[PDB]
Amino acid sequence: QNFLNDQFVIDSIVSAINPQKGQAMVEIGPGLAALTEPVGERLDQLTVIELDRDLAARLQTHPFLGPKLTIYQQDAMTFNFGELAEKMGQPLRVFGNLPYNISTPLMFHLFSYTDAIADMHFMLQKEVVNRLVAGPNSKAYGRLSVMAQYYCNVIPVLEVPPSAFTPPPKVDSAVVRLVPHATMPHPVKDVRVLSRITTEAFNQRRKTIRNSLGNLFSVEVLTGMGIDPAMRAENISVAQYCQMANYLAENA
Amino acid sequence: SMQDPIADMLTRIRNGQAANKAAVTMPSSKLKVAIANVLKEEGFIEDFKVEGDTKPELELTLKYFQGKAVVESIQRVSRPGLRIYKRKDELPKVMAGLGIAVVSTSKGVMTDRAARQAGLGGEIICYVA
Amino acid sequence: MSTLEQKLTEMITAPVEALGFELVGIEFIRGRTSTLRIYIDSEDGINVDDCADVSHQVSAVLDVEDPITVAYNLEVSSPGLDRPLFTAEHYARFVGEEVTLVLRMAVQNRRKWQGVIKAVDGEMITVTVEGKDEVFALSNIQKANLVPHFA
Amino acid sequence: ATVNQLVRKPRARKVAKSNVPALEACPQKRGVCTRVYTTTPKKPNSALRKVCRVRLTNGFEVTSYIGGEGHNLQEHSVILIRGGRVKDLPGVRYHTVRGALDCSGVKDRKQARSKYGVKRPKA
RNA sequence: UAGCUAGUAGGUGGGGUAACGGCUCACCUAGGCGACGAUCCCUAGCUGGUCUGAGAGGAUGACCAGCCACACUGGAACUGA
RNA sequence: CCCGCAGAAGAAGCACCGGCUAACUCCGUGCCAGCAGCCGCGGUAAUACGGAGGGUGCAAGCGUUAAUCGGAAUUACUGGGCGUAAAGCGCACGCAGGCGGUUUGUUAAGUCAGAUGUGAAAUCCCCGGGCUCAACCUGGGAACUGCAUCUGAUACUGGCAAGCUUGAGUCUCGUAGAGGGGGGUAGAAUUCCAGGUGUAGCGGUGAAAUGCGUAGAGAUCUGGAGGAAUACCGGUGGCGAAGGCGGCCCCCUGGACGAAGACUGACGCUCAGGUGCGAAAGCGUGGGGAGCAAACAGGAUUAGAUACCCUGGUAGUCCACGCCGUAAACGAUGUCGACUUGGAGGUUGUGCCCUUGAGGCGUGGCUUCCGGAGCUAACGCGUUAAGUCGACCGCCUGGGGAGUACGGCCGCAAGGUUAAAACUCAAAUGAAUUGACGGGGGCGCCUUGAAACCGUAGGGGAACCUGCGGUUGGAUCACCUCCU
Ligand SMILES: [Mg+2]
Ligand SMILES: [Mg+2]
Ligand SMILES: [Mg+2]
Ligand SMILES: [Mg+2]
Ligand SMILES: [Mg+2]
Ligand SMILES: [Mg+2]
Ligand SMILES: [Mg+2]
Ligand SMILES: [Mg+2]
Ligand SMILES: [Mg+2]
Ligand SMILES: [Mg+2]
Ligand SMILES: [Mg+2]
Ligand SMILES: [Mg+2]
Repeated sequence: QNFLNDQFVIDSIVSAINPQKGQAMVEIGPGLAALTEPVGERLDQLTVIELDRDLAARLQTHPFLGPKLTIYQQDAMTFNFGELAEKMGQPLRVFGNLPYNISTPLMFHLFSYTDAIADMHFMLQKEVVNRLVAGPNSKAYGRLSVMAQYYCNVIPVLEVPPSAFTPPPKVDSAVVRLVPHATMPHPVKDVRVLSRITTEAFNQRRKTIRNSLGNLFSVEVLTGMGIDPAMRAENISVAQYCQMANYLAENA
Repeated sequence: SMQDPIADMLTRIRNGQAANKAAVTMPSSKLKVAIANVLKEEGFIEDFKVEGDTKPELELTLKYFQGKAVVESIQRVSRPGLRIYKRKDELPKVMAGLGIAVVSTSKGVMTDRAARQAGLGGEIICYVA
Repeated sequence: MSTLEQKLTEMITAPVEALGFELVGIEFIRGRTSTLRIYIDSEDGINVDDCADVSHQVSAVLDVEDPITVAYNLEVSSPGLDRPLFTAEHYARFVGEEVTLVLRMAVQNRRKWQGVIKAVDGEMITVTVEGKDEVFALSNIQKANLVPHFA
Repeated sequence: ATVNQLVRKPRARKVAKSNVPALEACPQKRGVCTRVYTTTPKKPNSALRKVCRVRLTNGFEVTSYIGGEGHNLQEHSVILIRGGRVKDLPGVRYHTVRGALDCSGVKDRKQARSKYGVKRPKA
């Protein structure tokens, strides 16, 4: 597990977040006081979840912070952010740092709240961030990056050396921000069709899509959509993936 | 495959000398006989002989002086990969003249000591001491 | 990039103003070393010697109460013949003058720029970018430099 | 390996750069101090180093070391530079010349003074 | 930097030069060149020499002597040995 | 140029002084900062900073920078390397190219000898001369390694001609073998189906859970299905170029080794380009799918767990036909040929002796482990060299950046392939020695219960996790001074 150590990049992250009132801000994983303090400072009042009840006591008893935040002590994947968006008057800014096994769940739970979230701002490991922003025709591309880029516009904020962290890992990591689309540029009939199309395709990414999505559609459907079935799964943009999803859903 | 019948006899001389053998033997050839003769003529061996019609064999009787081999160095400069020729004056000195080089001249094979005073350059076979 | 930028500014201000010099810029870089770069000017002049003085002072007066010291070293500098600049008042001294800018906003109609300062707003730099004109917030920029014409 | 290989391809003796290339083999070069600054080398290292960004007549701009005591030297001022490596510093391969065209001699110094650009005391 | 080339390669005949010659022009043949590096691109005037080196080598061609090319830039041509 | 006149009178500096490197001590200084080519110098003395005295060197100069050669053999013609330091193509065949046994004649291209013409002068070098000397100038010689031509010489090489049998290779007879290709077939085994008997459990783990069973599971009997693999022999064992090859029989088919002759007559070796073979993974097209199993899914575990555990499970794994073209494809060891102490085995021919049957003398081939000489940085290698050598090919030239960019080529795609540089560092590295080891382990003493990678494909909080198959290179880390 990790949390940051050096004021230069702490200050860079909290300043790049631009946390002020007129925003429905909520931290998750406040962790070490050093990086939760500047955001709880700049916001006149701030909401937070900590997963740990002991750290939640450490910070809630801290007079810089307990008087200056409202604090919650539970697994955030239980947490009803759609009601917190109502209680905070406008859709949320959700942000912070974590041990990040939970990362994959965080994204899906955030996406379960794409209406209730205004934006997300989080640190993550280099490979998963570069995947999350990957262009369709790259080895870094794939199913989770597809779903992420489907739900939101995604934007690297800044990148951080491993010696910057309190227990310094071996692994460089970056803060990234993302934005649930105000209207989906890719309208879809359902997301489960996307999720299964993408998993089938990426479970078979070395073979032709005739030997991946063509295990379900015909070649004449695919070419009828304007898609060459002789491509590989990692040639395919989210645009034609959502077109396939709509085709599956509407022809079923 | 075999591509230097002369380096073969010289390496047989070396290896036989190092193995303390009283004599060593080779498939004979006219040039080897002439070589064996000039190095007997400079005393580097006890004797040489040839035995048998049709296939021939040339035997070299290796010389040991008190406790040791007489030849201590023998090496061939005209690689079949690149031949070597020298003018009458350019005939080199082996061990500053203590040793011998073997020269095939257009008047036959001989020592460099013979060849320089004979005024003939030629092809150079090898050095010995 | 800096730690506690206001605290740092005041701790630096004490020897700067004791020397009667003026601050201009504070910036830190993180890399093979991690290091702090101070721009000071005084319009009578800054010599190498004036940098030497204030640097030996901050090398004591900051260090003894450092909020952080990771890989640390620092330098103090005159702001160059192409000068880094940081505030509304700076750009306001230099209205009509050619500039380059790089931004915390990072979007097409590219937020990396060459410009001539058109006018200053309380929140923004207005600038003749690309021979067009446009305006960028003091908060949506992050670094800028002036008279890049001088190599 | 074989002589036949050596005639098929001769010995490739390597080239090497000038390690001080912005001179173009001029014994010295002139420039202007595009900025000037002073640095501590390290967290415990107290020995301040005095350094300049300087643009040469040839349009190169490079770091150069300021040896010895202070000067007038300030950004519109002009400098003669020559080869010389500050071993402890990264890539600093150019020394400024004491007693050059905009550069004072070390007035105090009584030793090695032809390095430091300063004339015999007037006794 | 792998292929290159149509007066290109060769021939006959006409024209042309002080002189041989696609030098050039008509026809005629389909050649000619190149991985023993042509073609293409970069860089350079050349040499006796010079410096270094134990030597082999390496570097280099300022001065002096020989050869070459150029004369505001790009085109021609007059005259004359 | 000589001569007269007066007077030491008019005329010395610049580096450096810890070591390399000739030359040292006082003083301050505080790591203030200076010092610097490098190694490095310093707080309380510093022979290294600054100052002083003292010293050393060079001198009308002395230092600094730049630049070329040197040193540097550090591109290794002379004069280097490639098991592990960088380096032997994954393997093979083969064109061009290089190289080539042996005898005789012939030729005379190379080669050798001699001559002749030429090789500008100057410069260089030698021997002289001349400026008072020197620099400088200059006489004469030598030198100008060469080129051309003529003349001989004939060993060697090359050409030509003729042969030769030792290299190469054909034949006859045997021999051993998971060599390959094609086609049948068997006994185990798992799963599955169909019953039959039967009944509350089964299953799984550390324990659980998910899972399965009262629609009868599980178990056990019978009968059937289907796909895959060959228990044991089996080995420090054979075959194969390498990759690799293992139930059995047939069919086609490659190579090898021994035997004893016979035959051809140097037909040879190596090999840039070229061509082809080439594990595992993955791809292409169409089948198959038992068992296993990336991905995935679900249950657990853990601070978290993405792992490790379990219940599932797709691709894949199989087949035919295309492709890819890489592997620690490694003996990390290019191919071919000759030579050079021994010793104990293994395996497979063969000869002679067998008193037979065992034996015992030999004698090929292949192969394993020791080890002499020699070699090697050392480790080690060692007649199957890493010894001694001959011919040719491939490859390396500090560490990173980087087998990465870019371009070309190639590939269906993955990617492959060829392949930089800027930039950056004073190392990077191999072997081996001594302490730690340490966790010990045995009995204060001797001394160890203490995975890395390769290729490739996919997941992806990590470094990482997973699948396939290959390799073994199966781990540590390192502080207070010195002269004869
Ligand atoms: Mg004509
Ligand atoms: Mg030398
Ligand atoms: Mg000394
Ligand atoms: Mg070497
Ligand atoms: Mg190596
Ligand atoms: Mg090999
Ligand atoms: Mg011959
Ligand atoms: Mg002959
Ligand atoms: Mg397939
Ligand atoms: Mg396979
Ligand atoms: Mg590549
Ligand atoms: Mg293998």
